[PDB]
Amino acid sequence: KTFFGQPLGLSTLFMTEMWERFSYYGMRAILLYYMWFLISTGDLHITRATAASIMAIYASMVYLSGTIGGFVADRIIGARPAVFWGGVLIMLGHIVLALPFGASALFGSIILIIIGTGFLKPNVSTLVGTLYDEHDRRRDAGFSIFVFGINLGAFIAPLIVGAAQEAAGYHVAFSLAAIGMFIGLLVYYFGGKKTLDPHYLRPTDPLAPEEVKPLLVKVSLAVAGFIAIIVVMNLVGWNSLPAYINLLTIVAIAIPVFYFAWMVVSYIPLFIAAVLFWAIEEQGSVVLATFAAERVDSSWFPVSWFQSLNPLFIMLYTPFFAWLWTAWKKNQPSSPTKFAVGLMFAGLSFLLMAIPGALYGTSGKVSPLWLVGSWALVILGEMLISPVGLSVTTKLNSQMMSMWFLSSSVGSALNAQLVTLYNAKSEVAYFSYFGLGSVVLGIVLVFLSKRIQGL
Ligand SMILES: CCCCCCC/C=C/CCCCCC(=O)OC[C@@H](O)CO
Ligand SMILES: CCCCCCC/C=C\CCCCCC(=O)OC[C@@H](O)CO
Ligand SMILES: CCCCCCC/C=C\CCCCCC(=O)OC[C@@H](O)CO
Ligand SMILES: CCCCCCC/C=C\CCCCCC(=O)OC[C@@H](O)CO
Ligand SMILES: CCCCCCC/C=C\CCCCCC(=O)OC[C@H](O)CO
Ligand SMILES: CCCCCCC/C=C\CCCCCC(=O)OC[C@H](O)CO
Ligand SMILES: CCCCCCC/C=C\CCCCCC(=O)OC[C@H](O)CO
Ligand SMILES: CCCCCCC/C=C\CCCCCC(=O)OC[C@H](O)CO
Ligand SMILES: CCCCCCC/C=C\CCCCCC(=O)OC[C@H](O)CO
Ligand SMILES: CCCCCCC/C=C\CCCCCC(=O)OC[C@H](O)CO
Ligand SMILES: CCCCCCC/C=C\CCCCCC(=O)OC[C@H](O)CO
Ligand SMILES: CCCCCCC/C=C\CCCCCC(=O)OC[C@H](O)CO
Ligand SMILES: CCCCCCC/C=C\CCCCCC(=O)OC[C@H](O)CO
Ligand SMILES: CCCCCCC/C=C\CCCCCC(=O)OC[C@H](O)CO
Ligand SMILES: CCCCCCC/C=C\CCCCCC(=O)OC[C@H](O)CO
Ligand SMILES: CCCCCCC/C=C\CCCCCC(=O)OC[C@H](O)CO
Ligand SMILES: CCCCCCC/C=C\CCCCCC(=O)OC[C@H](O)CO
Ligand SMILES: CCCCCCC/C=C\CCCCCC(=O)OC[C@H](O)CO
Ligand code: NA
Repeated sequence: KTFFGQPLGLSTLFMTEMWERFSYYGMRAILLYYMWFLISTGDLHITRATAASIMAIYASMVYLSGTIGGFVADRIIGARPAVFWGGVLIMLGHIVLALPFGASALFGSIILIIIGTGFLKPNVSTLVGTLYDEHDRRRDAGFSIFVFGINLGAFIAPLIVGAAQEAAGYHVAFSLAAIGMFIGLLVYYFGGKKTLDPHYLRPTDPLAPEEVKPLLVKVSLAVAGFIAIIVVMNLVGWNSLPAYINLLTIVAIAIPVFYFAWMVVSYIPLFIAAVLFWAIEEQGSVVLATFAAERVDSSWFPVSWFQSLNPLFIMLYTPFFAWLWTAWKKNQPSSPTKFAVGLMFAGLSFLLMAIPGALYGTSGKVSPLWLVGSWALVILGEMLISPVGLSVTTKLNSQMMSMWFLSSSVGSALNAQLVTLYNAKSEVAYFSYFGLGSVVLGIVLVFLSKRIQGL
């Protein structure tokens, strides 16, 4: 007996992640509109631009947090408690928004979810690995199934949580996100005790006695430096929310920049390609979400439901490309070539979105099929770059590996700056330029492709 050919324990981790992703993308699909609401009532004193900026830097920090949680599990608390307590923090984050507060609860929610996801996300993925002996051929299949559970959660949550929001309001919808994580904890806790190795209740590489102090010194100096920067910021009068967002942008970009400088050259165009690609892919929940609400005739259905298109297309495309990369025996494109083309599709997905405004004006409303087409194109690009991203990075070590996972944090950090440029007046130029820019850089990478596959 198996779960799709895999060890039964995969079913537990599959459902754990399904419900965690349910809670996350449920929250994400209505959080921008929530902020709009809070602005409209005078409760939240920011612009819509800044609110878009918040969505982006929020994602950036969630990704950054994720590149840290593995270390914390492996060296300090253990992967199994990391997933558990991570999930508890996430749940608390959604409960905070379900409570009868307004703008004042936003920051606490965000911090809880940033920390919680940093604990849970890398570490569930680690427990999936543990189901398999070192040389088990099923490993890639198992991970492919696990990812399907991720995508399934991402897909149903906007539908269910978005509907809930429109029927019963924001607080009830947010409480549904909390309940989703709770279900995931239930299944995780009781299902985990049945199938997971007891070894992973503890760190597998605990800090040695002489490793504790230098770690403490490092963290302490980092916190002190960060705090000192904020202090100087407030002294020189740079203390608005955009300023704080800018500080976080700089931190998220500085981190790979320093890693590069420390250290490879061949990787820079690949990494820049990844960054730009994730930028465009992460704007679906921000700029495309805005377009959905403002420019699409969606009067008969919740506009949050558009956020389901991204994981729908991932799910549709995935078995096809799985087959494709095996069927394509002779002259399959190299990984650098995949990045190039992947970025070109991202670019096409924005170029497409420039058409309706150019043709019809930006004052009216256009068909939902423009967005459907846009997501169709960007996910095509995702199928090209995502499955080879870690591989091409690895084959070109622990720090640079993380830079691949960092690419999406950097992409979102960049978004925190760019999405503030988006509005009805700039819509066509915005989609045109960043669309065109991505295509062109994709063409640059094609030129560089031969040199790179060589190295
Ligand atoms: C096999 C790989 C290709 C699959 C992805 C390609 C899909 C690209 C679609 C772009 C065109 C869709 C936009 C057309 C559109 O907006 O229609 C509006 C019109 O139908 C209603 O007024
Ligand atoms: C309305 C508050 C009363 C609820 C009692 C407190 C429990 C509430 C939330 C716990 C969150 C994690 C639940 C996951 C779980 O299965 O807990 C396992 C627990 O039995 C470990 O011994
Ligand atoms: C050495 C590797 C560092 C990686 C940094 C990641 C980003 C790399 C290049 C920046 C991409 C384009 C930046 C956005 C841009 O062009 O701004 C256009 C301007 O209109 C915005 O005000
Ligand atoms: C397997 C696919 C490989 C072929 C990909 C070739 C790239 C295809 C089309 C590039 C279209 C670029 C046109 C952009 C454009 O018209 O911009 C106009 C806009 O900037 C006006 O301000
Ligand atoms: C503040 C509300 C949340 C309170 C949560 C209930 C706390 C009760 C018991 C703590 C459970 C600790 C479990 C740690 C853990 O690793 O669980 C993993 C499971 O053994 C499966 O791997
Ligand atoms: C290693 C990751 C740890 C970094 C955590 C820092 C991230 C903290 C906040 C993310 C940026 C959110 C700023 C917007 C925000 O908090 O909204 C607050 C309300 O708008 C108050 O007006
Ligand atoms: C070292 C891991 C421990 C993680 C602890 C994270 C703590 C983050 C936030 C704590 C406060 C969150 C709730 C704040 C809140 O409920 O807002 C209501 C008040 O009106 C706030 O102004
Ligand atoms: C251990 C609890 C984990 C389960 C998640 C907790 C969610 C429990 C109950 C949800 C209650 C949410 C109240 C919604 C609410 O406040 O409605 C007020 C609205 O403003 C009125 O339309
Ligand atoms: C925002 C504050 C971040 C929280 C600090 C993170 C941890 C900071 C320093 C590392 C201390 C970790 C505890 C060390 C520990 O318990 O391990 C014991 C050793 O295994 C015994 O040899
Ligand atoms: C945000 C400010 C910087 C944060 C500093 C985090 C400090 C938190 C805990 C430090 C604990 C000091 C290490 C001693 C320790 O915990 O090891 C005990 C071992 O378990 C005994 O073998
Ligand atoms: C390098 C690790 C240092 C720890 C990073 C955690 C940083 C926590 C918050 C960063 C600043 C975000 C503040 C957002 C905010 O609410 O500002 C609003 C102001 O209070 C009013 O304008
Ligand atoms: C030796 C390092 C010292 C500097 C650390 C790097 C971070 C420096 C500045 C953070 C960026 C602050 C941007 C402020 C800003 O955007 O203008 C102010 C607001 O727009 C309006 O209040
Ligand atoms: C299991 C397959 C289910 C696939 C459908 C999932 C629905 C997800 C998002 C719905 C987004 C709304 C699309 C609107 C639409 O396509 O309508 C086309 C008509 O031309 C509208 O005028
Ligand atoms: C078995 C895998 C291969 C199957 C290919 C699946 C492609 C299915 C639908 C793609 C639809 C393409 C949209 C056509 C299109 O964009 O035309 C635009 C028209 O000008 C709109 O008036
Ligand atoms: C294999 C990946 C490539 C798939 C590309 C197929 C799509 C080809 C052309 C789509 C061009 C988009 C413009 C469609 C358009 O404007 O139609 C006009 C509509 O009637 C406007 O209401
Ligand atoms: C293979 C599928 C291709 C789908 C995307 C191809 C679209 C190609 C070019 C679209 C760029 C449209 C730009 C329109 C534009 O910028 O004109 C500005 C007008 O003056 C309106 O402000
Ligand atoms: C198993 C292989 C995966 C095949 C999935 C096919 C999805 C590919 C492209 C979907 C593009 C949807 C846009 C629909 C569209 O533009 O049609 C135009 C309207 O019919 C005009 O009235
Ligand atoms: C040596 C590589 C490091 C270069 C960093 C890569 C990203 C470069 C710039 C980020 C884009 C900054 C544009 C800011 C912008 O357009 O407006 C910002 C908003 O209007 C206010 O926050
Ligand atoms: Na609607």
